[PDB]
Amino acid sequence: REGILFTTLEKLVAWGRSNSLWPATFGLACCAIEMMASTDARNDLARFGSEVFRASPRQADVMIVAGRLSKKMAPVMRRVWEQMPDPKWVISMGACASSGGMFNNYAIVQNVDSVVPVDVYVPGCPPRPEALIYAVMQLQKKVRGQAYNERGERLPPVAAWKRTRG
Amino acid sequence: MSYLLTSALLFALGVYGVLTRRTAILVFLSIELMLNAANLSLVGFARAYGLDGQVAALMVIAVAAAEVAVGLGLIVAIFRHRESTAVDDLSELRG
Amino acid sequence: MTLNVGPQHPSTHGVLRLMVTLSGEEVLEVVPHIGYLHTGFEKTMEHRTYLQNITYTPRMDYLHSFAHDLAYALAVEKLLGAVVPPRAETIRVILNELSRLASHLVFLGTGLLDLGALTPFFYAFRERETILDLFEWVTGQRFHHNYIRIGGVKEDLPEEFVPELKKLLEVLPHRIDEYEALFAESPIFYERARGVGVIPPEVAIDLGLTGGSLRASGVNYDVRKAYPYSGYETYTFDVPLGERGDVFDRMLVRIREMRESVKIIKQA
Amino acid sequence: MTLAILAVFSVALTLLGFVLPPQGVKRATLLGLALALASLLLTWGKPFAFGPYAVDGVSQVFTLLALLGALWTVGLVRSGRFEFYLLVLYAALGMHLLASTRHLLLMLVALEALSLPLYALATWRRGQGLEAALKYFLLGALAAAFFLYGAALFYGATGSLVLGAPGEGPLYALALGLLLVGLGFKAALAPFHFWTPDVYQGSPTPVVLFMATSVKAAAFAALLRVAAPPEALALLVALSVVVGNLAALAQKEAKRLLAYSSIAHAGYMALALYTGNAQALGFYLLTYVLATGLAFAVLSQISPDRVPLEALRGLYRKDPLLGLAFLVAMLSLLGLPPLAGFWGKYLAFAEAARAGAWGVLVLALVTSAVSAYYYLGLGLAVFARPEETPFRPGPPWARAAVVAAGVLLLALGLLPGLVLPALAAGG
Amino acid sequence: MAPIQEYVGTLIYVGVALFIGVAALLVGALLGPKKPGRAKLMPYESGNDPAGEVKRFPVHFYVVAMLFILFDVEVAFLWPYAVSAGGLGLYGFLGVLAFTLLLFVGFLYEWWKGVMR
Amino acid sequence: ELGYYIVSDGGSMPYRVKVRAPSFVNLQSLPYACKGEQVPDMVAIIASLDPVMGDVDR
Amino acid sequence: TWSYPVDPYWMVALKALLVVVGLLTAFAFMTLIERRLLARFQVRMGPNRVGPFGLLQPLADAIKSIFKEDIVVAQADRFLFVLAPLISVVFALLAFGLIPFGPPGSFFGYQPWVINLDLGILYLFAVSELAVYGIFLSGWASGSKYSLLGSLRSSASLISYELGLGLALLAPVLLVGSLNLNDIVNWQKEHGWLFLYAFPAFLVYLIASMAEAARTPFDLPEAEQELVGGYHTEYSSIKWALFQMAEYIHFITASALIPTLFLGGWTMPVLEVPYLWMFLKIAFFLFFFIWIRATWFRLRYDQLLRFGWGFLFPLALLWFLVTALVVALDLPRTYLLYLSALSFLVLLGAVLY
Amino acid sequence: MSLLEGLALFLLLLSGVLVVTLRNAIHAALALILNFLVLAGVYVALDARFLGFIQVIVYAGAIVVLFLFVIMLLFAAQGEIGFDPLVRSRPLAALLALGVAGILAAGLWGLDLAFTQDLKGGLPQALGPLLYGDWLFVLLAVGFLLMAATVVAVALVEPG
Ligand code: SF4
Repeated sequence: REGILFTTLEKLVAWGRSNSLWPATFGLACCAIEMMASTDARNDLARFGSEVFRASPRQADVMIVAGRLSKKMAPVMRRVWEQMPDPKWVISMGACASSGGMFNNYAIVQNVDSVVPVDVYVPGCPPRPEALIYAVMQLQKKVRGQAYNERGERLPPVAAWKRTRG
Repeated sequence: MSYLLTSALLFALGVYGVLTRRTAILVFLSIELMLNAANLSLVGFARAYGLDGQVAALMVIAVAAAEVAVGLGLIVAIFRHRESTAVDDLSELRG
Repeated sequence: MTLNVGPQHPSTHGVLRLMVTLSGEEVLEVVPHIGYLHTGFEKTMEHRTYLQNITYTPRMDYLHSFAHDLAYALAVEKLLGAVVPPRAETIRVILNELSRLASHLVFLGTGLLDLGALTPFFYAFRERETILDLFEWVTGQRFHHNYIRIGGVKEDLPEEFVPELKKLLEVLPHRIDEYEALFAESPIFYERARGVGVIPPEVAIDLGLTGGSLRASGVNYDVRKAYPYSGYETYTFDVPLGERGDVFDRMLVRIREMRESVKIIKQA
Repeated sequence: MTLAILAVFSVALTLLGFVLPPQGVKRATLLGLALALASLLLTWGKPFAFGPYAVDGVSQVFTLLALLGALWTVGLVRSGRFEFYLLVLYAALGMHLLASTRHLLLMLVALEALSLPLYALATWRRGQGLEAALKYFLLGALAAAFFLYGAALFYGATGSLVLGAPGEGPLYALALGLLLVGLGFKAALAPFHFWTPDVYQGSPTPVVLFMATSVKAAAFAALLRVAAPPEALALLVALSVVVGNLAALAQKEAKRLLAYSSIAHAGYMALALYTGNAQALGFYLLTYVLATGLAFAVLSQISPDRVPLEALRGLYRKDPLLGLAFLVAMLSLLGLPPLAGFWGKYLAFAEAARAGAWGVLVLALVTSAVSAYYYLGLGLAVFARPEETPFRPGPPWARAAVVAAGVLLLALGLLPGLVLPALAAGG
Repeated sequence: MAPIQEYVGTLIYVGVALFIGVAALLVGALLGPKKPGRAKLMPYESGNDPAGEVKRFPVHFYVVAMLFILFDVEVAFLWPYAVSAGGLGLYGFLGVLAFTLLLFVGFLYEWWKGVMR
Repeated sequence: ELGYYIVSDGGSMPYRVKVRAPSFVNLQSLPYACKGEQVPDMVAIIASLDPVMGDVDR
Repeated sequence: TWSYPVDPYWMVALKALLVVVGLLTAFAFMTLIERRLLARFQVRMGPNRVGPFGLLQPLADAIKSIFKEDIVVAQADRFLFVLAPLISVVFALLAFGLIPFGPPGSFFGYQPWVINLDLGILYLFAVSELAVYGIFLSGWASGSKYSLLGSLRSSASLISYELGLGLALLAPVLLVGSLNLNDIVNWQKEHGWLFLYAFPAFLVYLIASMAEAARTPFDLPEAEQELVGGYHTEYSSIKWALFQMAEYIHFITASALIPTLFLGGWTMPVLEVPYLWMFLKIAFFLFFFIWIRATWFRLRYDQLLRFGWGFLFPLALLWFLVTALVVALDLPRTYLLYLSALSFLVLLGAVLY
Repeated sequence: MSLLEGLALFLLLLSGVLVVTLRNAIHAALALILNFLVLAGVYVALDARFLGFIQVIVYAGAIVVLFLFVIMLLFAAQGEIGFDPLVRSRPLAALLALGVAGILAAGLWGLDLAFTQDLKGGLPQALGPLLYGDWLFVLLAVGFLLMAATVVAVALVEPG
């Protein structure tokens, strides 16, 4: 009960879902400042179903884990993630997050994917905004199911069945 | 005519209301309903006696409102230093 | 009540957990609770080389990156007594001041965003892009830089750097004004800012505030004047100052700084 | 036209008082009241309606009383909260307004108008007086509703909204009752009086002064304009008078006793209504007011807060004059001759006798002896016991006042043929 | 009098709207998968939004509320007057002005007193 | 106020890297700064001081 | 109506039904224009993909809203949760059919409204109380005292402003001697558009309708990029959409009334073009607010409370009173004309220094 | 008429029942509004149209919200022990309810009247002049009552 299981429905609904992406950014790093950049002022995101750019999971289901983080943030983020609605996607934005760039330390959390499952990595710290665009284009066609892995291997149209959803 | 019977019932019900209500605020609510019961009656009779019962009504309303406001004001002033929640939780005047 | 304003909210994006002891309509005191991020750079860098440490320096200042970098650079340079070419030093100030402008752009950008009218941010950002484009040119990096190198920067300027640099200095004065234009009038601006941000100069030092807070309370305290370091000795420019600790004052200071910075560019 | 003055002063002061110091407001307020009061006297025998506002002798008289009582109470105030003057003024106007009408809707509004500020005056934040307040408020609001339905049923029984209506059988018979309850509570007729004892115990003396005067007056004022069943009337009275004095035996609490007494007194006043002799009823209330007014002033001078019986004793030591005054009062309140109380009783009875109502009167008489217990219980207590506990001496204002009052009491005892002449409709 | 038609029409209108309302909610409700609130203790602001050490609130808000009622009554009366306004003459005008003037006095007291902080 | 207090032991890496972080010190002055303030105002009062969390967090 | 059409229960129904869904589609494409007009205003490209011009993006959005969890959280009660948006939308929807759309009997000869009553003003005024009911209720429903407190602010404030709107509507009833829209319109048909007659009442009304929920005092706390409204952020999916929807429906409703009032909707002695003239007035004010909305700030309700209450409402009734004096003695209405015009002129002159 | 008419009065009464049943405050309060909807409707239905609206605006529109705001201000309730849960008093209350209607009922089985003073029904139009003259006193009284009320209310709450 989510818009699937007839030819029609699944493409329909999936187009709906795919094109309405509402980003909730989880700044805690330099990413954010590039993210405000990423919003406006050169390029738009409103043409990708985004007026949502702001802090409520009550407004979004696209999780952008944006920035290098610490131990103290893991349960927090976890919980924030939990307080989203049922279908939800996890972007792991940038190197700082994705595998912990140039820090090997107790303080930090390396490999953000630990805390929550991921579907999209987008390396580079900083990356270019545009890379993120490319990434969400990916994520678009990914949730559309018109994607694979680099071994031709298919995957679910959500991030949210890799570990438990709620 | 029916309505005017109804009006008396609505008053009666209201009395039962007032008497049941353990918390005060809800008492006060019950009363308000009674006040309108009257006014309904009044409206029927206005059709009879020519709409002076309209003007009446208007006045009634205003007074009622007035009497509400101030009473609630009082309720406030009572429980802005209290956690009690019904009238007979204050009792020392009884003898 | 003690209200708990948690991290990442709303778009203020300090890790901020804040225990606001309220009167239920006022703030009494805030016990700020922080430290929910941390790395321990200071530790890590003893486990990397000096060269390597230059990686770390802009990685703790989203704003003026190059300043951290410079400050660290200087320290090293002093230590082994190394000198820097004059041209190098020229470049270094240029980047620095360019980075200051950047910082200010972001400061006011966020200021608007944080609260008050949202929009002008985007214009300030347009300019920021211009700045970024300048950085992109010379360092191949949007921000974070390593162009500065020990003994001076590591390679020559682009020629392309000269046109564009002039260009943006042309546009900016006017632009700056127009941002300023939003603030000083708007009597609502007044009614949101003037009264608040209070703190005596005396207490600013006791609790430790630094320029553009201290100088936001108009107390002259440019470390570039007081402990004048390279080139700035021989550059004219003045101190921009407020005269009281409030938001209101801060905001205007910054605008003036930018103009000073621009003259320094011009000088450079 | 006196009314004119009232409204004006009230309104004007409202804002004025903000700038003025509270002492300047005490000065102001005193003047206003007095000024209105004067003009009232000075307009005696000028019968002037404007609309539902319809001044007669009766109106004049009863509002005379009301202002009087309030003048007294206003005297006493020695706490800096400016409101305890301000509100009183207002309220007074409201009762003036109450009296001079026969148009029901105004009457309704008017009843509420006087009762509202009274609630507020019930609070100097003395915790009991808030408990009191609440109960009272709620009960009041109940009586309102009755009174309102009654009025609706009056419009029901006839298109009239003004008394001097033509009347009918059953429904009107009902209707008059539904008004009489409301009025009853305000006049504290049994069994609608109960709160008045409790509230008095809780409440500060001065407050009570005003209430115990004005409200009763007012209630009766309007009651007179209404025409009521004598059997119903008789019931009410009986219960009122009986329960009152019996419960008055129980006491330890002076004020609460006095409440019970004035229920008996209320019953006694309620006799008059068979005839509706407002010379008589005028007379009565004047007399009652004086004594009670007097009594509470003194009581305040003791303490403005809960008083035991013992506190009363030895009063002649404390001050002789006051002791005598208070004595006279108690006797008048007994209704004893050659005090005016005798006449008040007599008169009531005379109208009763015109109605030929025997049983009622008999009962009345029985309980009128009863009352003397506690009256001597206080009045004599003055003279005995060499002990006393801290008390204060007050202003010369009030002291003199009281002594004036006590002389005026026994004066009208001796010269009732003064007032009766101009209680025809004043003069 | 007035035509009964539009009042009838009112009932109609209300019936339409409410239906479409109800329709919308059941669409929304019936669609979507449902999972437990296994990890739901709060829904906004990790670090836990404050409540339950609050139960008191400024009376400020009360003041406003109370005020408003009184003035709504004010307006009420001025409607008959507005309608029949001309033709009530000066005698009209003076009555109304008085009334108004009373409520303007109301404002001025609580304002100069200003216990609404 | 920016500065680095750097102890090197003469290794290839320093033996101490102290960073003077101004904003961090500036934040100490916050309970002070925000005495007796009004509730919608308090947001701005934080913002006006400029937090870069790197200073703080380190 | 005592001189005006009637139509079948069925035709009534049809018009209603249409008008409801019309306003759905309205809201949709309104968002589009708002987004795009915003972008442009702040010199930016916008929705242009998935269109052309982002046309189909609202569809996507709506579809997004559905197929989701839509749950009540513990510490709330189910019924209240459901009701609380519901109410607001019903009563937001309701009140627009009152207002016309053109000249009488001319919606293909059929009446250009869905209801028309005889009591214009009252209805409007009446509906104005009921939205705020929805609001605070939601607050309470949510069971965070955080949400609640916001809603209390909100409502309080709103309600404050609500009253000034009351004081506004007496004034035109004077002039026409009536309160039904049609006649009011028609009054302007002879004499001319009503803001001429009473510029400060136009003015004060205007700014009071600002004070409606409309994202344009633009703090409340509003929700979207500030401390939030409590009618949101404790909500989910479609229900959330509803709230947002409502705010906009208000916005436009208000934007319609202002034409209704000060102009005729379609009166214009120059030409009669029914529908066109409606939109043009709409459009004007619409943009007008949005331009303010953009370029002007979030306003502490503290300030606001001080502002409206103490200055704005007293001056409005004051203006009324004056007009009432004139009207009571039934003097040349020219005599107001001069003054109205002048007061504006004064208060306009006041701007510059 | 008496089918739907009957219903509406039933509903009205029904609303009454709820408000005297519930001890879920909100639900209670809310019901009373639903009450006022019906009641208003019937006003209009009985040609008291102006009155219909004023009922709506004030009595419902203003008042109950004010009620709720207090119950919010001081938190809701539900707790059914007084010091005396007076459970014995429930039927006895209900007794009194029967009487008080009963007596009116007797009177009204014999009541007879028409309803035929019809003019324009409740419309402020014809009522204004009358109000402005005859009821004028009442008006001015009213105005004073309210103003005094304001003063009272204020004085009640704050220290000062
Ligand atoms: S990847 Fe780079 S830009 Fe992103 S948070 Fe890490 S250091 Fe910052």
